[PDB]
Amino acid sequence: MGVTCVSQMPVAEGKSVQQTVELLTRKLEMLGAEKQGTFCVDCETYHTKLMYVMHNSEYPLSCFALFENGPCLIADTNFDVLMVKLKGFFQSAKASKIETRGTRYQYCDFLVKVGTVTMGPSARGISVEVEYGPCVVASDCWSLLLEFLQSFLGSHTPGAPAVFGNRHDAVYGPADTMVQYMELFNKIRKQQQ
Amino acid sequence: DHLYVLEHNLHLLIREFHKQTLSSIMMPHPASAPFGHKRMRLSGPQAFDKNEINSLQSSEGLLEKIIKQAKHIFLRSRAAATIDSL
Amino acid sequence: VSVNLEAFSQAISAIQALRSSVSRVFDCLKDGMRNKETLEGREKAFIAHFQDNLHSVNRDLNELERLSNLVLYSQLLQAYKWSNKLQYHAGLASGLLNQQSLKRSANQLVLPPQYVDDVISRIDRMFPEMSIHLSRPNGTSAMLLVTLGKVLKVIVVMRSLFIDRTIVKGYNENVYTEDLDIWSKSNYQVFQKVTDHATTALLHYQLPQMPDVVVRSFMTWLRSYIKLFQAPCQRCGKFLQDGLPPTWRDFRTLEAFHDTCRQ
Amino acid sequence: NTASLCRIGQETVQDIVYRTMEIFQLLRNMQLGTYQDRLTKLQDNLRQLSVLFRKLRLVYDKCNENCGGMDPIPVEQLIPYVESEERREIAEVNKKLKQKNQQLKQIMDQLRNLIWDINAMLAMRN
Repeated sequence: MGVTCVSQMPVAEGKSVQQTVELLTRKLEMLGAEKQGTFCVDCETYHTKLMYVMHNSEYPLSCFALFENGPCLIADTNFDVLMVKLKGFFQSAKASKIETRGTRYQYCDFLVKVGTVTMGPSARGISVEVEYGPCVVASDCWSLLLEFLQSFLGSHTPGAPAVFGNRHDAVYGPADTMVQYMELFNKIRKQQQ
Repeated sequence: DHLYVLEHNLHLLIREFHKQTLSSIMMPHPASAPFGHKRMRLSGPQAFDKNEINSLQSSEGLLEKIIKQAKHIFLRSRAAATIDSL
Repeated sequence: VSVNLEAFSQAISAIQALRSSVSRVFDCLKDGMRNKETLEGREKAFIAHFQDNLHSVNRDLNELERLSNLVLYSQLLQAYKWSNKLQYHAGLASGLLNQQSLKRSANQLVLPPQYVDDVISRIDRMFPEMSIHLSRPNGTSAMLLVTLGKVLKVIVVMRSLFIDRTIVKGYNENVYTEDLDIWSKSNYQVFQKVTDHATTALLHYQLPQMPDVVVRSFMTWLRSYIKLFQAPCQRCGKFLQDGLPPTWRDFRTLEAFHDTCRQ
Repeated sequence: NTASLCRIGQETVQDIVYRTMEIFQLLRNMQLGTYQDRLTKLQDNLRQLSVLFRKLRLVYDKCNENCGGMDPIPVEQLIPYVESEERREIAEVNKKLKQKNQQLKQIMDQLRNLIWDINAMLAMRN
C-alpha cells in the first residue's frame, strides 16, 4: 500500500479526448519516465443501496467490492464468479459500467497513470493517479504528492483527497485507492455535458 | 579440485525441491480450502502487486542457481587475490 | 522555571543599558561639536550622534517595559557553586582537548553476550519511536530488527558489540520475520540509497575503543530518518530529482540532503 | 641508542597530553563506593603523570648532554634537493620474515576458504 492521489484533468480547448492523453503522456515521458507495462481498471455496478466492484490490473488476482461509505471487501477473482452465479438473485443495473485504460509511466519510485474513463464505447474525461510505494505513511506524504503534481500536472492539481480524511497514523490501504476511484467514477458518470 | 561445497548445495537444493511437495506451507493453512501455497493465498487476499510479491513466485532451476553461486565464489576469490597482491 | 531566570538576567542588562545610554546622551552633549574639517560635516556629525544616542535611550526603555510582561549553611551553597563550576570547566576542557588529540599511534575480540543485550536494551529504552528486536539465529553474532515508525525497518548485523552490515527495508515490505532475512534488497531505489548511506554512516561512526557510543550515534542518526518524505533539501526543494528529500543527513548536523545535490 | 631515546621522548610527550585528557574526562564524569574508585583512579593518574614528567625530563637531559661529534651541520643544510655486517643481518631477517609472511598468507588463505565453505553450507542447509 503506497499513498496515491487520483484526479480528473479536463481536455480543454478543442483538444479531442485522445489528443489530450497523447499530449499529457508525452509530457510525462518528458520527465525521464519509462513505461512499465499497461494498466486496466474495469468497474461494474449494482443498484443494491448501490454495490460497486472494481479491479485494477496492477493487482493481478484481487477484485474489490465497495459499498459506498460501507466497508470494502478485497477478495479473490472467484468473487466475480460468485457474483455471476447469484446474478439471477442479484440486481444488475443498466450499462453503468465505467473503465479507465491508459499507459503506466515510472519516474524513480513514483508510478503515474493517465487514463480516459471511457464510458461504455465513448470516452469522456481523464483520471491521473500518482502512487508512492516507499511511502507507507499517508496524510502527510501529501506534501510529496503535491510537489510532484505541480511539477507535471501544473494547473488543475488536486488539493488532496478526503480518503486521507481525519489526521491519523493509520496506514494507507488498497481500499483507499479504490474509494478515490469510486468517487472519480461517480463524477464522470454524472458530470454530463 | 573437487569443491564439496557445490555438491552439498546441489544435494540440499534437490532435497528442498523434494520437500516442496511435502511442504507444510502448501497444506490448507485455514480450513476447507484448496491446499496450495498459503503465502500466495494471503497475497491474493491482501491484494498483492503484479511482480512485487508475485511475478514468478519462485521459478528458477538448479543449474541457474549453481552457476550464480560458482560465479560469486570466483569473484570473491579474484578480489581476495587482487588485494593480497596489492 | 529557567525561562523566568533568563528574562530576569536580560532585564538586569536592560536597566544597565538604559542608565548607560542616558549618561551617554548628556556626556556627549557636554563635549559639544568638534571641528570636522567642514561646516556641513560638523553640523551633520553632531546631529547624527545625538539622534543615535536619543534613539538608544528609547530602545532601551522599550525593552524594559516589554521585559516586564515576560517576567554550616553557606558552605553548602559554596559546594554547589564549585560543583557547577567544575562541571562546566571540565566539560569545556574535555571538549577542547579531545577535539584536538596529539595521539599518533597505539603501539609505544571477546565480549559477554549479556553485556551486549544490556547495551541494546539501554539504547532501546531511549528513542521511544524506535523498537529494536534482539535475536541470535546464527551464533553469538546478534541481528537487530529496528522498526522506525511506519517508515523504516532496518536490519543491523552485529558480529560483536560492533556494527557490520545494515540493510534498511520498507515497513510494508517483508523481513520474512523468521529464519531473519539477512541477505536481500528493498526493491525500492530510495531504500537502497538509504542502505548505502547507512553503510556510509557505519564507516563514519567508528570509535576505536569504546563500542557503545558508536551504536548510540548510529541509532541517533537512524532516528533522523523519521522525517523522511517530509523535509526539505536546505539547498534543494522537496524532490530534487525524484529521490526523496534526504537520502542524506549530515553527520554532526541532522539535516536532510539529496545525494545528487551534495553530501 | 640516542635515536631510540629520542623516540621514547616523543612517545612520552605524545602520551602526557592523552593522560591530561583522561584526567579531564574523569573530573567531568565526577558528579558529586564509586567515589573511592574515582579518587584512587585520579591519584594513580596523577602519580603516573608525575612519573612521565620525570621520564621526559631525564630523556631530555640525556639527548641534550649527548650531542655526538657528528652534528656540525645546522638544520636546512641537510635536506637533499635536486640540484656492512648490519646490512647482512638486515637481509637475513628480511628473508626470514618474507618466508614467514608467505606461510602466514597461506594459512590465512586456508582459513578464509574454510570459513567461506562453512558459511555457504550452513546458509544452504536452510
